[PDB]
Amino acid sequence: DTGCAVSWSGKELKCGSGIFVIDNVHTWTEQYKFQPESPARLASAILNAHEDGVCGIRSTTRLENIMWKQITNELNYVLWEGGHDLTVVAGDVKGVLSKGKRALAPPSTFLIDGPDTSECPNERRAWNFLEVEDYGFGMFTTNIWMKFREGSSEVCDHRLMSAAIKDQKAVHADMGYWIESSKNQTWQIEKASLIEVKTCLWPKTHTLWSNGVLESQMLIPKAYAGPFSQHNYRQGYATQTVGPWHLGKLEIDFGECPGTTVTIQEDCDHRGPSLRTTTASGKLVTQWCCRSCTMPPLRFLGEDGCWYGMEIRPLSEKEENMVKSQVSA
Amino acid sequence: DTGCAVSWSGKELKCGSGIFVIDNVHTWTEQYKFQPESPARLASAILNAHEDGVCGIRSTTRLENIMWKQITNELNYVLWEGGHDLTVVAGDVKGVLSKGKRALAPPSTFLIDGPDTSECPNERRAWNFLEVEDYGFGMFTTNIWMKFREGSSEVCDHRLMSAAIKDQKAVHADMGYWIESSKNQTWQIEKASLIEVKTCLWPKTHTLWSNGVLESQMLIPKAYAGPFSQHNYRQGYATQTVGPWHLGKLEIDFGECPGTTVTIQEDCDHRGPSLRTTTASGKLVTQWCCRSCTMPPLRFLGEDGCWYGMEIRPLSEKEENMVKSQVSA
Amino acid sequence: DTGCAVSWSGKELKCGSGIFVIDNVHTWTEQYKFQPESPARLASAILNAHEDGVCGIRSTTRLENIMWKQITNELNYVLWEGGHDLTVVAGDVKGVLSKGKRALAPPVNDLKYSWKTWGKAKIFTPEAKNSTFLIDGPDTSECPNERRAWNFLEVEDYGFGMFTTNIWMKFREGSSEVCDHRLMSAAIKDQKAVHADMGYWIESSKNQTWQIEKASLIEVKTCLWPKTHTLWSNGVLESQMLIPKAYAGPFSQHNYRQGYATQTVGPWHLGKLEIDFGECPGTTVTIQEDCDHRGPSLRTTTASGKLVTQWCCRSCTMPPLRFLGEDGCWYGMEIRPLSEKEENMVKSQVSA
Amino acid sequence: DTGCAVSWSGKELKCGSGIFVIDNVHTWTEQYKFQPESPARLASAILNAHEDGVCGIRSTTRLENIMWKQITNELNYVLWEGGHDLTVVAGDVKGVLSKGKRALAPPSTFLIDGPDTSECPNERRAWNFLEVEDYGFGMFTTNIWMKFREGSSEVCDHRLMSAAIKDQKAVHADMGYWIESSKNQTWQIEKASLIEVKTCLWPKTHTLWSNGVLESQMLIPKAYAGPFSQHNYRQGYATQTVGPWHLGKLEIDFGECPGTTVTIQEDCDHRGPSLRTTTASGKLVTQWCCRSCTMPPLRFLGEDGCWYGMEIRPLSEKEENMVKSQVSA
Repeated sequence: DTGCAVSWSGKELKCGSGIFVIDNVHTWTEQYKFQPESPARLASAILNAHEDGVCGIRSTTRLENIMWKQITNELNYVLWEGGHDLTVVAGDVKGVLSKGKRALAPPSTFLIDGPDTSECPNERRAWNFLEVEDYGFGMFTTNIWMKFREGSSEVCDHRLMSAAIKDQKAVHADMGYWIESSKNQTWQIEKASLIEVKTCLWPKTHTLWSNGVLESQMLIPKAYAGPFSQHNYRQGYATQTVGPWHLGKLEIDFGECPGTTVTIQEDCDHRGPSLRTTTASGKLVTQWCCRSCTMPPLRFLGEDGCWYGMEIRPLSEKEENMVKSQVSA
Repeated sequence: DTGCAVSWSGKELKCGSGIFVIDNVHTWTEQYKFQPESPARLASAILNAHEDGVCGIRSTTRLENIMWKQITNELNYVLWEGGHDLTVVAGDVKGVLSKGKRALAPPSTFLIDGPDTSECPNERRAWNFLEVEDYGFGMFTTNIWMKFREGSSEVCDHRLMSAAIKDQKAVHADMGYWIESSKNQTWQIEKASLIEVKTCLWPKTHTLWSNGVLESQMLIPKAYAGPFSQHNYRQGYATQTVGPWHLGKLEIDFGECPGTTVTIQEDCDHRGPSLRTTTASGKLVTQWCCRSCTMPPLRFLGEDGCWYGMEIRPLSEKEENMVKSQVSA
Repeated sequence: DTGCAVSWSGKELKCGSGIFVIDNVHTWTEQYKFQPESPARLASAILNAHEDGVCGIRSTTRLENIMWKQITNELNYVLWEGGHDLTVVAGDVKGVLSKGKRALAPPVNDLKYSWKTWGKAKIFTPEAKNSTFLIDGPDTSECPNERRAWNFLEVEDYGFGMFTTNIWMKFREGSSEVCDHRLMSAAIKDQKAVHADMGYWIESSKNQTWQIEKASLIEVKTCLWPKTHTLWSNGVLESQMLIPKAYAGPFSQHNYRQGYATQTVGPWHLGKLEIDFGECPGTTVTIQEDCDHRGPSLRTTTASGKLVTQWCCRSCTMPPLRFLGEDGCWYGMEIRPLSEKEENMVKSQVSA
Repeated sequence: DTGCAVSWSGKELKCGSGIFVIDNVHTWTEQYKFQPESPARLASAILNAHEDGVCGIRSTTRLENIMWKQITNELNYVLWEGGHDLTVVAGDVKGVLSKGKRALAPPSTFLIDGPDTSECPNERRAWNFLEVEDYGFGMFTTNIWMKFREGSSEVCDHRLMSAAIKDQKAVHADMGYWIESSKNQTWQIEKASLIEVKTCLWPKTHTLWSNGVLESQMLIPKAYAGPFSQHNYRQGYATQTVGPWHLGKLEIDFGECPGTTVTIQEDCDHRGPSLRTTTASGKLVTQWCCRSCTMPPLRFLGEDGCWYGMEIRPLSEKEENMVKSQVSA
């Protein structure tokens, strides 16, 4: 990586060569774009899946849904000019990028993404069947060429991932993940910006300090592409398995949501699904408590409000008439 | 940080904010002038440790040898001002930075560094009792402040280390280490640029893919501050315990020494100590073979000549009239 | 700010911190998420303004129209739940963003609404009623611009992003005719200057003199450019500003071109514009002493469909001024036809 | 200028083309390669000026003084090679870069800079006769080409300065000036970094808000290359014509120097020359009083001490036994 960067304290310009790990979620200008391989190959793969009995596909990344939406008309043209009665419908991403149990091999209605339905579940939908072939060119926005995978795997594509550590600051980056960490008497996670919630597994070749990791202590659960590292850990908290993951984009941070107070009281209820501060009628709950936390509290900053972690419980409301996370069990 | 990665061939510019790992080994332009916390505190430390049986100290990094050489005169002046009979001589480090067995807890001739002697063995010498507390400012020189450690540990200081991975390239950087990994159908080490040979342990908080690692497969042994990971690995080889580590400055790369050939055969003996291509007489050995290595063979590039790994043994020349590795087997 | 630039013609990367002014030619965003002060405060202000005789509002920029189109449904829901006979209709922008002569003063004793923020509630389109509160749209007679509010909001905090951008607005303390400065900029370095904005990008350069070079307008505002964000703002004559101050042209001497005066009756009725200096295809412009005086700006192609090729000028300087719109080519206020009168031609709809 | 930049959050990555105003005062550049017209032309112009009656020159900027010091030896050599009895002597600047009343037209001692004496009256020296032609680079070979002016001008050269404003932060930049302004309920100056004190005039083509400006309200006077702007203003202060401008390198900031307090009260003496906090002996005065200023007070942070503005007078000690500004009233 030829080039160099200035420090965060104004002017400490170190210049040389090495490996650069750069934030991608917090950008105004798009920096990466997905490009398919050929309209002819994708149409043949879709027809082969239709013969096999595949209803549709489930996008793995929010940058892949755009790529699938951008070629729907061309796929429809190719399918129509073949004597085949088939229609490809491009949906939109809403909630968790759920995983299917099917894949697409290299060469009615075919529904792509879309809201979860019962006519054809994710049981027979194709998921995680693209691999990065190489990187293209472009002054500011570089494009990425995709290819069909050889087989099937639950591990995310490792050609789009990063991980770095320097002095007392680590990071586990991705195209839609940015998980930070720091050291203050302990190595623990401090913030995590997510523009999506995927499901494939984080590979262990791109993780820092991935030994002795206990699966029940990972703040971002392994089922939601959380790194299998000890930097993915916060003291006093366990895995947030029933958090507000249905929101889609999240902003994990440590602090207090505006207008509320959290106190450590042993006379508190056990862990349960994450609750929103504002009631469904707009009323705010301003008194919360938790058993054995570590201040400051853990909050998720979604689009519809500020949530709390799985261990913090209210003291003002009965929790019967409060909106909770939609993650089932 | 904040900076850009450029590609002069073509047009590319990847800017943003994140973590940037820069090659600090290939600098050849600056020497940091270390400044301890208190000259009176240090003199008290050596004076207190003198009666405890500590004959001297041994450096852990090639940078603190410089500060000891710089401040030995001021230490002697302070000792003279204190009206005490003690003399301190700052020697030079040549070869492996040996490991002591004592420590200077905070409050004849006291030998700092230098060659091993029977009257002052390293088993009565202190080792690894300073740590970096803060960083300085400046381009010509940076003031690195060092303070006494609270406890005693065999792990190297983590405030100077870093590690990164992106796409298909990894690196385990340091102030005197530069290990690079790359993926070609498998992750394996490809080159290393060591300007020193330490003895402390690489921290597991700064390693990538440190799960399921066997000590009998690390190309750079953990006794010489080799990262405890699976990127530090090469197919067909094992731990290079008896390699040419006494040279000090090293250069690990895979290839052929000029005018030599290595062939796959079952007619050679087992692995042994590292050997030079050129003999004590001055001639050059051309016929080499390995039992189960992989081409290109492991090659060490020191000041004296071009060495081989432990698994490459000569086929024509006799091992009894050539120089072996001075490290104990 | 922090960041740095590359010079392809050669090798150099000067990298540091300062103030960086960048255009919007490489940036795109999908969704805006506006957030005015409160659903109950804004609805109360609108109701009071309607009771005072203000029968509508008129947008001051192009983001304001998007905001109103987005929040109209919740405004209607609040007004219906309050049991008041009033419906809000949000229209489009066609041409110049005209200016009204009223304002919404901050209310007292606002309406009753449980939520304190926009969009985080379930609503529905209640009904239509006999009284309307028009927001923008085509100009009519029942709501002239004299009884329409204008320029009564200003942003306070904002955040941009690739997928979602957030902007917070608030009521203005008083009434003013000056555009909001919290999203515009201006810079100069060496022999190049720029007067940027969210919809304006004016470039000036030096070649023996300082004069305007090219301007790209995606909107035609009407508020004044603040003088705190203006370079070389001393000794400027209002009759020499190429982009008149009535259309948010900076009160600068960089906003100037030799041989031309203010273009009052230019083709501003188009909205999107691209001012540049050159010759439109298939036409030739000369300088003569017997040409006609300046008048309404004209188009190269007549209404029938055929173009004219002989144009002349009296006192301008080559290359001629040129307006590039969706309709076609429009010459400057000084270039006049020679081989065909302006009669068989379409002229600027701006009133003269 | 094509490039990409972030904001003061680390977010909102915008890549594109525009105008980039970058801090050049705090650049830590140590190598400069100035290229004047020609050794044959400068010597001829100097000889003609000396024949006309000029006895020396006065540098307009620090870089010009560096250039003259670098090229003085070659100028002397080329002047001697032609058989002319003249020697060029290059000195160093101390304080304000004073201005001369002559110029060099295109084609026994000749002093450059240095102290002030009767050998060369300040009205018999050349000043502001060179202008920039081409620009330099960005790693270590910044090469600026100079060229003779056509006529005599007292305005600073515009090829090297800039100015920018964005939201609520402005800046007036140069190679030796860095003046910052901000909006906190009103537009007023915030801080200024001055590594030199010039005497030419800031051109009004590179000035923001240069209308309705009253000459007596500019914090940095018009005679010291202060911008003719309304951003160059502080509420409660007037022109600092008799400030500590004789220091040279300076740092204008608002606050209280350590160990002193300022209180606004109606009883106080009128304005006057600026004076240091500490007296000649070394006693630090602790009590000061304004008359109509606004807190925090204006202070100049020089290389010898912390000064105050013309409005902050001392009350606990007479000004007779204190060091005052050396600039003539």
